[PDB]
Amino acid sequence: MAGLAQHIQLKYIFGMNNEIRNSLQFHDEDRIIYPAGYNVVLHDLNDKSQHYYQGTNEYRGISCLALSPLKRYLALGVKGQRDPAIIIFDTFTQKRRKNLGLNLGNLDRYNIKQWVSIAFPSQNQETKYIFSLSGAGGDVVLCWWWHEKGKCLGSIDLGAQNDIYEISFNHSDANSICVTGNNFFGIYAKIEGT
Amino acid sequence: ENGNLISNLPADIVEKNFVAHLWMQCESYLVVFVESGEIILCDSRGNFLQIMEQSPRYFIVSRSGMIKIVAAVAYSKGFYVACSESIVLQYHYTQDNDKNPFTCVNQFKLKQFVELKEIEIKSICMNKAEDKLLIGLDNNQIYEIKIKPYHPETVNNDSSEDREVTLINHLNHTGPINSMDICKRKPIIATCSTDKTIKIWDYEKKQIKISWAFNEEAFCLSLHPQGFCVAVGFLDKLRLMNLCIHNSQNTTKNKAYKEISPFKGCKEIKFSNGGQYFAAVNSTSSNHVIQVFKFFTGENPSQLVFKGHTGRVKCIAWSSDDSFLLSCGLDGMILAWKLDQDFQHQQTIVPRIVDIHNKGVNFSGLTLTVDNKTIVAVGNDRHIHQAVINEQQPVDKTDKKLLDINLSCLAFPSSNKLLFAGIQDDARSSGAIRCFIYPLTHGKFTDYQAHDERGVEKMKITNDDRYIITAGKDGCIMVFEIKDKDARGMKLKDGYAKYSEEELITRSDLDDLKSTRDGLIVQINEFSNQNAM
Amino acid sequence: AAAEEFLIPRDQYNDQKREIEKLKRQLNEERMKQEQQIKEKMKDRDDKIN
Amino acid sequence: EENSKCEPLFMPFHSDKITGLDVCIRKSLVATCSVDKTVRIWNYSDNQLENSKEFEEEAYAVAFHPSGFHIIVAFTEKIRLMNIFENDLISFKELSVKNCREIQFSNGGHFFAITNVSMVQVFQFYTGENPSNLVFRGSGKVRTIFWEEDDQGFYTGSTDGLVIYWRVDDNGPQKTQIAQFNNLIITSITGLYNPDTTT
Repeated sequence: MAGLAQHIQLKYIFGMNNEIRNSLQFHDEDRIIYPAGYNVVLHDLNDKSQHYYQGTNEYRGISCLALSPLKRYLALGVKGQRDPAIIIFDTFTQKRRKNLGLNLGNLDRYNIKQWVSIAFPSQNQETKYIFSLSGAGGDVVLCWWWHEKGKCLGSIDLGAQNDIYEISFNHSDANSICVTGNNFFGIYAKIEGT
Repeated sequence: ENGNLISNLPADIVEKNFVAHLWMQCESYLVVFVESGEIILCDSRGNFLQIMEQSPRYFIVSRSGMIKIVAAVAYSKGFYVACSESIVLQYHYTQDNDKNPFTCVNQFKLKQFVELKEIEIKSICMNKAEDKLLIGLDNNQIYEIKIKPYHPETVNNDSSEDREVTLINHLNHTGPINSMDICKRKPIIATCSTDKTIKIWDYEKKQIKISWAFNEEAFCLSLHPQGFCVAVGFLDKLRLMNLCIHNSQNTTKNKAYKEISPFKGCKEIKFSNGGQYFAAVNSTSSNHVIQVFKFFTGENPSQLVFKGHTGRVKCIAWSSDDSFLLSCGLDGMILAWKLDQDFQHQQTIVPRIVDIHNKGVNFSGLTLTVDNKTIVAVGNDRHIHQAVINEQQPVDKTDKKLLDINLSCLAFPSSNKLLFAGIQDDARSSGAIRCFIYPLTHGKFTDYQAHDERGVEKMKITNDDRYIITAGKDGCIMVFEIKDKDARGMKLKDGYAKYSEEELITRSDLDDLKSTRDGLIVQINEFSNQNAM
Repeated sequence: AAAEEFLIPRDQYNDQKREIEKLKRQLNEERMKQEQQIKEKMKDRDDKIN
Repeated sequence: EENSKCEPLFMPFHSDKITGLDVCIRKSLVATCSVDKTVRIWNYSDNQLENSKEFEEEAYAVAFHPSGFHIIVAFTEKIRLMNIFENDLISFKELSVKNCREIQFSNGGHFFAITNVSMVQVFQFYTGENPSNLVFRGSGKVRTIFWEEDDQGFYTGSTDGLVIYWRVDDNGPQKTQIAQFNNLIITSITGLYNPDTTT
């Protein structure tokens, strides 16, 4: 099938979106990734050039963004009608790679409507695991073998009535993940595969 | 299970709002931040250790009493914490102070650097070089501050003179754009939003030209074809202003060169393609009369006074020749009033070439094909209503093309080969712009993600069809270049491809600039010749 | 009130802005140089005082 | 010789016949083009010469845009669209129209009509487009153009004593012979509109 020619393609975005906590990050020493509307804009401080990571039309909005410690991957959580997803874009290529939550049949136990935070593991593990702290429908942190399987290897329940919004990996210990939220602070170390 | 895991953590801190957690690589430390302003210290294992005495809540006398940490970014020798009132605390990791391994060694207020009144930090980030700190505030603006490496000798907390705060982007709209317009001779995006700021955006240069601050919010604005005047009529009066790039302190520059009063509830202002007239929807008590005022004279003839709209008018369109004005609104009635005096005199009441009323449909966006043959309107019914403009008989029914999402506004490129529509629907939050291959075929269209869940409010297409500008409720202005060569009208072929490069400058503005130059030269020479004795 | 605004080329307006910007930068540079020279004189004369 | 400087006693005047005269609406400006090759914008409120430009070619006609920011000057060979600057007149475009003796802007400032011998062309000033339906042909040398209040039509009077009302709507080229004045070389045409609701 011949793809329909794009009638119009975005050129520049006038404005910025700050509703995502920790949504402003340094992709490099000159490019900064920030949420703007439904497109994640990497803005260059020199030429003001904006590179727009665009999600699929099947989703509603953007909840949170995380960047791998090596800054090679950008994982964005998408708030959708029923199934939130995690879209990981390759900064080097600037192309969408894969999405988490598409096969959420096994995770239907969690009524996650959005991911409040995204955490990449250490630089030596960033490319093999990625964790998503879910909000507005259950604080669920899911271990995803995103690089190869893209499957949830484990589920961490942080409480049904916890306003949890931030998740990250311990710099000294990638086996440990720290999650912060309203009246919630957890630190989980994966021991013997759990 | 629900059992708590933070051992030794204080009971009061257990019920405290943890805003952020950072990992200091110095000693694998974990720095937690509470909404109360307390910074919790923990080892690499996360067990509670203490709240450093230099935490914001204990050493900062906030105007509100309690300072809230919003975001923190950890660097090699410590971490930077953001607290309300535009406050930033740099907690450096000092080996000598074991009881307080991280101590606030430098504090600065972003308010003292930028004239931002009561703006709080939304996100704080640092680059790899640890030289530039980016702070995204609640005003949709990101400011970069250069923070020098922490030197133990330079313990000066008030060493803010070495920091420069610059806005990475322009003065982007912080709220939904009330109305949109663009001119033909200049690449100007005239946007009126709830923030009481009317902003002109050079999309070709992707910059802000004029930012007018008004004590009264702007509802709808229209740009004259010459690009020199803007009718930005407010709820109390239609204000025609001259777009002067030189926006000096004088509030008179925001004053309209022509104020027409009393004008009430003007929600749709559109200048005719020729610029000779501008139609504004004067929201009368019950009539919602769309009145055309001559741009150069500001007069509204009674015969040009158009009436019949039972409800709010939501969209106005002008024919290629401007021979007729098309109006749609929440009333669900599309009225095409012919400005021709001969046509108007034929009937006692305001004659309407196309008078259609689809009950149950609230028209939101109206567009006309460049040939002035098809009027395409989109409302809440999820139907594109196409009306064939026939002068012989007034249009009574519209061809309704079904859609899966409501459209808030419509536009036609000069070629008419495509029909662009803004997306404003609450069904699916995907904010995008949808282009049909006009004429609208059997469900053949292409979507492009443009705005957020708030949808597309206003849309316009450049005369050359090179670009489409869409303004949504998110405060972002969207520019999409049309790749459809067939859909791009080759109107710029005959020399006029270049937008007018002249700007309106008052004699007063020029004299002020010259006086400023003279004063600057006088001051410079006085300083040069001033004795140091 | 007849429109007193007269068309000016954007190039001319930007040149007028740039001249004032250069004058302001020169004034700032001269102020900084005067302050630094006075500070150096203060350093030397405080050395003499000491 | 420098001390023996020569300047107009009060201000420079036209050294030849003024070929065309027009007045603005939004400003106090009058554009006058003279056979002396000088096109001058005159501020009558100040009785001063706001602008004065000397062109290599004689300016046959001058039409002043209603905005007060633009002028259109027909010379011996071409019609130059000059932006009214503080002290100079720079033409952003030029139309290859010869012997154009009657140039007039509309009330709405969108259409300007120019006469060449026997054809009158109406141009979209902002877009500079001469639609094929806006080129109108008559008999003899058209001497005057008078646009209507609604700006939808204009009466052109030629040297043969013929006045033709020409429409500018999208319904194509519509022409009506208002009158035929035999033995009269029409040099001026004006008019008015009656909004009377009479039967």
